Amino acid sequence: HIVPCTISQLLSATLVDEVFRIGNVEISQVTIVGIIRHAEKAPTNIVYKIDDMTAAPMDVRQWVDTNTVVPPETYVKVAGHLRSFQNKKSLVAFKIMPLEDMNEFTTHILEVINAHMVLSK
Amino acid sequence: HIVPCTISQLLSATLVDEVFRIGNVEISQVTIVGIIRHAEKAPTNIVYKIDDMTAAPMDVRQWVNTVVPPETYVKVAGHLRSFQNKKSLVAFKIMPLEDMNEFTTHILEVINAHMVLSK
Amino acid sequence: DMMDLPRSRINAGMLAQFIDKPVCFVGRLEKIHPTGKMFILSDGEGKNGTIELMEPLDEEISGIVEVVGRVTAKATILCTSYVQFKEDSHPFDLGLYNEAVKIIHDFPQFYPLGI
Amino acid sequence: DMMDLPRSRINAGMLAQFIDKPVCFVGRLEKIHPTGKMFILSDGEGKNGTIELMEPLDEEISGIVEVVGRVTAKATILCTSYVQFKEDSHPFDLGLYNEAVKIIHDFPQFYPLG
Repeated sequence: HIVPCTISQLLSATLVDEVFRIGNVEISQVTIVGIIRHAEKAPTNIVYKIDDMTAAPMDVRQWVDTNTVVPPETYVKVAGHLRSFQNKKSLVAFKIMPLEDMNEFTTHILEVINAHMVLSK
Repeated sequence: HIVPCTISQLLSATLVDEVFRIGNVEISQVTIVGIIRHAEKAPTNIVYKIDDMTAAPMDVRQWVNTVVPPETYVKVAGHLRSFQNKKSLVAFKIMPLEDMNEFTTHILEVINAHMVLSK
Repeated sequence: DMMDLPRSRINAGMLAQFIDKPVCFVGRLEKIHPTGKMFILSDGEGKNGTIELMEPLDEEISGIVEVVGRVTAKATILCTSYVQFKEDSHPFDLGLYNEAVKIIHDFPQFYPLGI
Repeated sequence: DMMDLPRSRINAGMLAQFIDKPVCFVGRLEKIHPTGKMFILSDGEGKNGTIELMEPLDEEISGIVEVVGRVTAKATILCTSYVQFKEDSHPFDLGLYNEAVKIIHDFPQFYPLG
């Protein structure tokens, strides 16, 4: 299922083969809430640097085939799965949605905390 | 879908049209964990007063030792009911706990379920 | 009685903030006074809480005990009832419990004390 | 622009315990200094924080403001950048945000700082 996270949690996940463990529990599909600091419209994919204050911005990729770029400094809700190359983790998102209501941002903090609590070991 | 709750959440539900709601969310089949404070066996049913500290003990009923003894932590799976402005559960599963850590995690299930089910 | 009121699950550190309030204190038994008129429990953070009783302790408690009473002016607890947790098959993780206690006090909108 | 370091979310009362560290302060605009190079934000529990700017404002800020910066030796925040939260038919609840700030700090293991 989908685990609510912070980029600091993400950058600290260990790939024990091809699978990621967030500190101690496996995870793949995750959600984060952050601000777009930069947006780069590449050929077939849009790459964003999203920041949640917990670490340096993280690269969040969106494969967009043939008006799709969310403007910088906009708060967003990202949903995708964790990826990794030569040790540099990223995020492939199926969703990146501008937060309508900022209280959704405060709620995510609550969800992150009660998700790593109830799923902890 | 069963929703893990505290007895205090059950008491605050609104029986309006005909169903129950803890907000604008319908609710019916729930789960709770508490201590058995009193047991009263009857030909067609057993009534227990289950206490989870969030309120006064709630009435839990089981159709038709058989009866779990007082001071026993139990897990209940049942349906929300209401007399004249007064709630109770018609339980179909009332299993005394073997692992108290199940009590601890139920507190966490409650908090999570009522978080990801609010407006 | 108090059994008809909400009782907050606390830890030793919350006693100062819960004076004269009905509480539920879960902990491992540190010591029991000879007469059985007072025992001590330590919480998930190792800190203690002293439990006073109006009547001598019938049985002799052991592991993780759960006490229900009202905190006194002296920040102790006047016990109205208690139960020993079952630990014969699975040991009770007192530390995870303490994290739960902290959560209950941090998310009261999702774990109401009342009705 | 310390955007590549972890910035801790805090409130007024934590200023003194975060001197010289990158922080993120969300509060409500209470007052703007006549010069436009400083302004005060009140946190979710009614307490004030002083925000110092390198360049003066060009627009009048109001409502909820999110400041990123470094706590100076006098317990004010030297702003690196700020954003003004938007508010739809639902106003931003600063009270609950203050609570998430207290939670973040109660559970550092479930909300790591870098």
